[PDB]
Amino acid sequence: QDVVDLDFFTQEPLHLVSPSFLSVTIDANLATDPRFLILLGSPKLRTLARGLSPAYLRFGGTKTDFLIFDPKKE
Amino acid sequence: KFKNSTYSRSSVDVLYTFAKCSGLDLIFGLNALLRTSDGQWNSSNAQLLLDYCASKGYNIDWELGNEPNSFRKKAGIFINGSQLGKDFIHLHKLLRKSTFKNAKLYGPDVGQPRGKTAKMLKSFLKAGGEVIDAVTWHHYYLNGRTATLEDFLNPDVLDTFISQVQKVLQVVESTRPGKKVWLGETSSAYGGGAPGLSDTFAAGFMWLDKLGLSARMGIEVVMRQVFFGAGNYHLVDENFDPLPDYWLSLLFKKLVGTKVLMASVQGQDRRKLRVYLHCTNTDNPRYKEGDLTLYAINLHNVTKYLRLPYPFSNKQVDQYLLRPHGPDGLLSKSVQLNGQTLKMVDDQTLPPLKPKPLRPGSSLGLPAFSYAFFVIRNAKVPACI
Ligand SMILES: [N+]
Repeated sequence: QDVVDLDFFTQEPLHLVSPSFLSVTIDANLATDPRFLILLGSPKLRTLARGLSPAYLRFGGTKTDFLIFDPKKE
Repeated sequence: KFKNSTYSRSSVDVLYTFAKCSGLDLIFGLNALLRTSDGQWNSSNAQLLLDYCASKGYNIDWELGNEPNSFRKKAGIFINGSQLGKDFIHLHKLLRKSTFKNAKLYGPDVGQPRGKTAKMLKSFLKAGGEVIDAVTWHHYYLNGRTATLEDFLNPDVLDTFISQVQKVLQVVESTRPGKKVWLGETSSAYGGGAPGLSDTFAAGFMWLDKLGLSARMGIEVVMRQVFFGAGNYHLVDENFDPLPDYWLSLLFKKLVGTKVLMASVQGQDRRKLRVYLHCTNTDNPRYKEGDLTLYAINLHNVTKYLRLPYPFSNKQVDQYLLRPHGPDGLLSKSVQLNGQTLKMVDDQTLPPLKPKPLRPGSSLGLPAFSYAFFVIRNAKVPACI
């Protein structure tokens, strides 16, 4: 009918994932937004990000290969 | 328009501070398209950045290049896998010479194999696999420009991910057996996501199913494109409002542990009822070693009732059922947990994520087009202890 029986395998784990299994990105293009410093300062955004700790934050994307570090830039 | 732009020390600082103050570990992709006249990676710019970050005491992991499989189309230059591997070895040496204590290096962040074979991934791993700490690849199910709600609910679409995973893992097994494999950038639909789709409750089936299958098939880390940004697949929009996939991810983080088990349906498998099983996240103060977290997707257009196998039947179960809130149905940008809309309490306070205790021995009700977590309490599973 609409009742489904489940089989479980619990003898030993098939795999171990990282404690950071569910991780997140910020696209490299965001660093071209002139508001970048202000946006990442948002208290709301920090609160939401902390909810996902532990996690990796990967900063990358297509613009990864079109961004240059300028150590003289203000 | 020219894609090339610059970024400052202040930009590096705010990104590092954002990661550090949120309890996240930053991975920074370096520019692989700075090349010498001899076809090698020119490390001059990266050296400046490494020196700066090391001077500041920043603990940062590194990547080099993004989707090198498309360099020929995006930049008019072809870098083969052997050469990319040599470039990664050069970067590895720079990291060893730095004052970074155990900086990790990940790569090559290649696009998914598709129908073809990951020839570039294989040559890269032969040449440079010894210096990377995990293999990164990317995946999207669909083109954001043409995806429809039907596609987001389609188990055939969901199943296409299985073959992509198998192809990557086979390449890694044949060149660097037991090297860790990570999804380094992944979401529902490419090209910025599907408008009015990738930011809705309906996006959750692809996201939860991808996590379930990744865990079950040996992917160690899955990096969601994006936490925050302008793309329709963002977890948080630029008004700083969380989308339904944010709350799905928060519940996953709180409930699902590191030990991957297995669950399956006894009957015929139409692939619309999809079930996954881990030990419960031990960091959750509500639960204890031995508890199990079942999570499940129901893509049928009618309610299904799950019966737990003995002895887990007649255990106390905590339900975390997610359903769309409001008149938009599956296309809603708001989501309810056990009938209560999820919203921040204020700008610095996440809401309580309260379980609904079920009557012991009751079958688990999963409405049409919904997904849920079920924590099986006092399961006393030795593999979880
Ligand atoms: N190659």
